[PDB]
Amino acid sequence: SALGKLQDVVNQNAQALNTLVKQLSSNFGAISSVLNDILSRLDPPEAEVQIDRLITGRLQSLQTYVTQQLIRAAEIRASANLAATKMSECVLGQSKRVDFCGKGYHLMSFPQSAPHGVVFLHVTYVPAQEKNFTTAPAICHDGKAHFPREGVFVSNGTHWFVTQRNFYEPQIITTDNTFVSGNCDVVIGIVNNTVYDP
Amino acid sequence: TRAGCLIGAEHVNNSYECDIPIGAGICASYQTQSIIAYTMSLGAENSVAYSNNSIAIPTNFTISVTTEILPVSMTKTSVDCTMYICG
Amino acid sequence: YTMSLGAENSVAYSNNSIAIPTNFTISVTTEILPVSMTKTSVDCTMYICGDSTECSNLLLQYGSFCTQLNRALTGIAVEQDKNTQEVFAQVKQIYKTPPIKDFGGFNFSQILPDPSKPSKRSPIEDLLFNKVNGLTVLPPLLTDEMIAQYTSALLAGTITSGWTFGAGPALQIPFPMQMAYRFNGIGVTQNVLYENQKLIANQFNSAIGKIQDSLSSTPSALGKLQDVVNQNAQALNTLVKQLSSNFGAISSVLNDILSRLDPPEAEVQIDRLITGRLQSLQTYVTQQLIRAAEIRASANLAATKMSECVLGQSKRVDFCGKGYHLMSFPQSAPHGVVFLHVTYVPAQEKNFTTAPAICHDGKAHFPREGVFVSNGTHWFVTQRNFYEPQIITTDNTFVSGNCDVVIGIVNNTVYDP
Amino acid sequence: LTGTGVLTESNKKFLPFQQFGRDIADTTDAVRDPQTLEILDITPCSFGGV
Ligand SMILES: *[C@@H]1O[C@H](CO)[C@@H](O[C@@H]2O[C@H](CO)[C@@H](O)[C@H](O)[C@H]2NC(C)=O)[C@H](O)[C@H]1NC(C)=O
Ligand SMILES: *[C@@H]1O[C@H](CO)[C@@H](O[C@@H]2O[C@H](CO)[C@@H](O)[C@H](O)[C@H]2NC(C)=O)[C@H](O)[C@H]1NC(C)=O
Ligand SMILES: *[C@@H]1O[C@H](CO)[C@@H](O[C@@H]2O[C@H](CO)[C@@H](O)[C@H](O)[C@H]2NC(C)=O)[C@H](O)[C@H]1NC(C)=O
Ligand SMILES: *[C@@H]1O[C@H](CO)[C@@H](O[C@@H]2O[C@H](CO)[C@@H](O)[C@H](O)[C@H]2NC(C)=O)[C@H](O)[C@H]1NC(C)=O
Ligand SMILES: *[C@@H]1O[C@H](CO)[C@@H](O[C@@H]2O[C@H](CO)[C@@H](O)[C@H](O)[C@H]2NC(C)=O)[C@H](O)[C@H]1NC(C)=O
Ligand SMILES: *[C@@H]1O[C@H](CO)[C@@H](O[C@@H]2O[C@H](CO)[C@@H](O)[C@H](O)[C@H]2NC(C)=O)[C@H](O)[C@H]1NC(C)=O
Ligand SMILES: *[C@@H]1O[C@H](CO)[C@@H](O)[C@H](O)[C@H]1NC(C)=O
Ligand SMILES: *[C@@H]1O[C@H](CO)[C@@H](O)[C@H](O)[C@H]1NC(C)=O
Ligand SMILES: *[C@@H]1O[C@H](CO)[C@@H](O)[C@H](O)[C@H]1NC(C)=O
Ligand SMILES: *[C@@H]1O[C@H](CO)[C@@H](O)[C@H](O)[C@H]1NC(C)=O
Ligand SMILES: *[C@@H]1O[C@H](CO)[C@@H](O)[C@H](O)[C@H]1NC(C)=O
Ligand SMILES: *[C@@H]1O[C@H](CO)[C@@H](O)[C@H](O)[C@H]1NC(C)=O
Repeated sequence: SALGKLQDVVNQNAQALNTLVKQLSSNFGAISSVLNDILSRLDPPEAEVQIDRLITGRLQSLQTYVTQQLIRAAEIRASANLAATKMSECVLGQSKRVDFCGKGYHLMSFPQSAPHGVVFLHVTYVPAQEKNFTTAPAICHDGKAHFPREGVFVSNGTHWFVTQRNFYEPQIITTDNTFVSGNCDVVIGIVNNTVYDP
Repeated sequence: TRAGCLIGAEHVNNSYECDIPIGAGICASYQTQSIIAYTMSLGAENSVAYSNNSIAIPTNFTISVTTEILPVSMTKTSVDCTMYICG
Repeated sequence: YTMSLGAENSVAYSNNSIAIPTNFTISVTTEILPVSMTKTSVDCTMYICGDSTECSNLLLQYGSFCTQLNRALTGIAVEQDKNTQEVFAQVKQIYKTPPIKDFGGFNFSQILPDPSKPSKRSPIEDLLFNKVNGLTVLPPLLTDEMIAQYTSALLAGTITSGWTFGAGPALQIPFPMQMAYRFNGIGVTQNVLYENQKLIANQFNSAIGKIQDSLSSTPSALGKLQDVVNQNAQALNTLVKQLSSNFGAISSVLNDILSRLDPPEAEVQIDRLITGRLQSLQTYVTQQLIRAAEIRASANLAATKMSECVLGQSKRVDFCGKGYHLMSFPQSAPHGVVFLHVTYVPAQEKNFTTAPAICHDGKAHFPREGVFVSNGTHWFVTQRNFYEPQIITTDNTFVSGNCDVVIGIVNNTVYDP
Repeated sequence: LTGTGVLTESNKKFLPFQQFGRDIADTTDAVRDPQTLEILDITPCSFGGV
């Protein structure tokens, strides 16, 4: 059922054709479904009337088929446009669009050919083992307020560290890992710590 | 139910992940044996341990591969209406 | 009159002048998208022939036309539940906010569920809801309460864990830090938010209150959802009313044909009605398929927005509202979704003199980030989206090449700490 | 005035000269009893898919 999305397209089109073929067996009010059985039974002025009934019916049947094919084609076209977009953004690049190239943080993708379609294998990074840390918006040092340069300030209960947001890897808070702006009387929730100067 | 009269399924007060949808919040499933009907839940509840000074940071990660399947094209049919209609 | 395309604005362009905002506001805009439409169903045989056996037997001579029509409407009805799930069921778990809403001054009470009511709708959702033959209507799989519950989970998720719940497990973060990251994500440093946290929370809270006033005051605020309802309601009334048309037949009523005409002639008058009624039903179904397609497209857009505007921070201009996107909050609406888009908008720019680079000891210095500016006597380096002048130092700039190859380079001192 | 359906006592009030009523989609939804002059509502005879 994994490839139901492609099988559904095949099934819908197969049904449309089977339905179309089997309307040739309908009378549509005519004396018979077969033109040869009209011409061989009725004189021309009456045969033409029964034929018109079949033409109207069969023409309407065919026209119905075509209309459904155009609506369905528009749906497939839209899907194909999405697939083309994904090929460019998921395979030929790295996407920053959430859930566009799979769940998680997109790394890369690989296309695979499939009957009447394309299959994308989306490779994503997913955080697995989080832990609770105490945090602060800034460290108070010499009255100066120090903010993380690229990470987040965390504490294990006794010491403060700065680490990258998406992966716990604690570092000593130094002047190279932070920047200074404003002062300790402005930031709400600022904590006192020591900022190391290399 | 709002969707109609469901006969043969046993109604229970236990919510579950939706299996076979009926409508109006009602789903049915085969459960240990008979078919049962229930109001579907949407997912497990989860209380995030939010506070003004607490952050959760991943100490590990995994690599996942998911598969997305998209249609690209239809069968290219062509009908000769004159033959189809008249032969 | 000949319409205006808008007021003219001559930008004070020059080769050495830059405008930089010294202030900003928080703007919240409302975007309404259709997600689904009423799941109607019409039984072809009953619509055309009612309970008349004589008609039904003639309708059979038209083969599968009724089967095709019944399938087409069924397919649409199924799609409508798919559309709802694609937009709202994007969260694994149903997240809830804490009893104590310590969100750093940010008030979300108008978007979060109101616990004082029988319903679980938020104050804004109540506003959104309060003002928005063989024929049957099927109920949705996901009821309004369930949709509201999914919405609540998405809101609780965003407020307590930001975007992390949309790409892995939900990781708690103080709301103000989440917001600081969202500022960082649009090219505004984190200290801007912390220094102005009280202002930002107040601007935010005011903007949300404005949403209630806009929706309450303007009757056309949700015309996009009302239009869908009205178009389908009109289609059904139009459809049913064709049963009163004779289509060239002696009468529109099958019973007045069967009880009036001899069978071989009654048959003819009935065929006229079958053709006309089948044709009107086909017209209805084709229109519903075309409308289903535009609703599907809207639902796909809404689903994309849910993922990119709510479960993440978008860098796509005007995708998640005008301005620099910070975050979004979904709200449930009848047959649709409403997104409250929270954006950062520059407010008070000033005219500064600028330069590509600073020439120091024969070398050209460029900002690592930010732009060089001058207040008329002194040169500073500042972040691009908010005026905050810093002394130009070797830790703010990098050096590349000499002073001879940069057009517009100016002479200044670069401080060495 | 013919058709099939379920007739129940209504709470509608017809004018003295009105014999039956109709909905927005010009279909009959109520009838006056010619002998009692009471008004009855006509609902569809129950149907649906299985
Ligand atoms: C917080 O982290 C610090 C640094 O890793 C921990 O302190 C060290 O603990 C180890 C033993 O596991 C000692 O050998 C080191 O000498 C300590 N270093 C310093 C600078 O003290 C600290 O114990 C951790 N705190 C908690 C609550 O886990
Ligand atoms: C960080 O250190 C400063 C001192 O450098 C602390 O300042 C004290 O604040 C209290 C409360 O107003 C005063 O009563 C003390 O007299 C101040 N100390 C000094 C030396 O002036 C500040 O409170 C510390 N912050 C934290 C969170 O511990
Ligand atoms: C969040 O905002 C709501 C308003 O939308 C505040 O509720 C109002 O509180 C005042 C008292 O100061 C009452 O007079 C109003 O009648 C309340 N309005 C509503 C709709 O309840 C709410 O107090 C704010 N919450 C916080 C924590 O500030
Ligand atoms: C930035 O703009 C905000 C308003 O968007 C200013 O805050 C207002 O200041 C006036 C006084 O001039 C007060 O009466 C308002 O009540 C304040 N509004 C809010 C929401 O606080 C703010 O002062 C401006 N900052 C700068 C540096 O210009
Ligand atoms: C450009 O900015 C500089 C730095 O703020 C201004 O110079 C200072 O002006 C204040 C008075 O407001 C003095 O107390 C400082 O001592 C000055 N600093 C220096 C290094 O001179 C300067 O006036 C501003 N220029 C313009 C045109 O606004
Ligand atoms: C920046 O300062 C340097 C000197 O450190 C200037 O160099 C002068 O360049 C002119 C040619 O335009 C020569 O004729 C002078 O002899 C140079 N001066 C010295 C001391 O060598 C340079 O022009 C200055 N740039 C700007 C924009 O003012
Ligand atoms: C965070 O703390 C809560 C207790 O408030 C605990 O239930 C939860 O499991 C902790 N999170 C992690 C990742 O350990
Ligand atoms: C954080 O919340 C606690 C209440 O649990 C409060 O006492 C403390 O002052 C708050 N700190 C900040 C920065 O909001
Ligand atoms: C559900 O619980 C109610 C009591 O609140 C009880 O009366 C009812 O019979 C129960 N129904 C089922 C299916 O268990
Ligand atoms: C910049 O100067 C021009 C005059 O050249 C003026 O029209 C414009 O409004 C000024 N812009 C700002 C932000 O002061
Ligand atoms: C900037 O434009 C002015 C004319 O307004 C011109 O004189 C000056 O040389 C230009 N600057 C550079 C670096 O070419
Ligand atoms: C109808 O006829 C009966 C007699 O069979 C009579 O009692 C009744 O009052 C009549 N209806 C009206 C409206 O007068």
